[PDB]
Amino acid sequence: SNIIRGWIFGTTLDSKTQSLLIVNNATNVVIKVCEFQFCNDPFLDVYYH
Amino acid sequence: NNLDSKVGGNYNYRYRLFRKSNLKPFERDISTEIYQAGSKPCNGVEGFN
Amino acid sequence: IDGYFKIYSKHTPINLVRDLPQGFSALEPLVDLPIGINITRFQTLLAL
Ligand SMILES: *[C@@H]1O[C@H](CO)[C@@H](O[C@@H]2O[C@H](CO)[C@@H](O)[C@H](O)[C@H]2NC(C)=O)[C@H](O)[C@H]1NC(C)=O
Ligand SMILES: *[C@@H]1O[C@H](CO)[C@@H](O[C@@H]2O[C@H](CO)[C@@H](O)[C@H](O)[C@H]2NC(C)=O)[C@H](O)[C@H]1NC(C)=O
Repeated sequence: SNIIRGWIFGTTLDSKTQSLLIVNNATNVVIKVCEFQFCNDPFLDVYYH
Repeated sequence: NNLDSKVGGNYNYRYRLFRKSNLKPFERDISTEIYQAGSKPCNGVEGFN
Repeated sequence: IDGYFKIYSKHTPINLVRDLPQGFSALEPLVDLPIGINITRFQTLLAL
């Protein structure tokens, strides 16, 4: 039933350096390599609303 | 010269002058953060050496 | 490796109870992309 979605990879994860995003939905993938600011425990859930 | 030079100097062009370790092949370090030349730890934005 | 990041994968159905199953097979490569970034850490994403 496809609970798993994607992965995150980096060195510092803190926008002082670049880091990379991998994600999935019903079929598609994006990969992106910005200086992402994340959080303590971010994720993607089913954002139904 | 004939397209990238400027009479006031084309100081848009910048390069890294200091690094802890020499980079790996095809690495790209975008960090603008401070470097230490004196033995003291340095914080924020400036220091002696 | 040296300017590239690359991914390999496989899928199989099984009926083993509660563990990573036995048997054998190998992963096919699915993509490569030059991110050039230094990497040291990672995480995985799941939905409610
Ligand atoms: C999976 O996610 C992507 C976006 O992350 C969706 O792609 C967009 O879909 C709409 C409608 O087809 C387009 O207007 C956008 O241009 C698409 N973006 C890109 C980058 O192509 C995609 O529709 C999602 N799929 C499902 C079924 O949820
Ligand atoms: C890739 O990123 C890692 C993590 O920032 C770097 O590892 C650090 O290296 C410096 C200098 O040797 C040390 O101060 C840190 O203690 C190291 N941390 C870890 C987790 O080992 C690594 O040097 C970077 N690689 C390159 C080629 O710049």
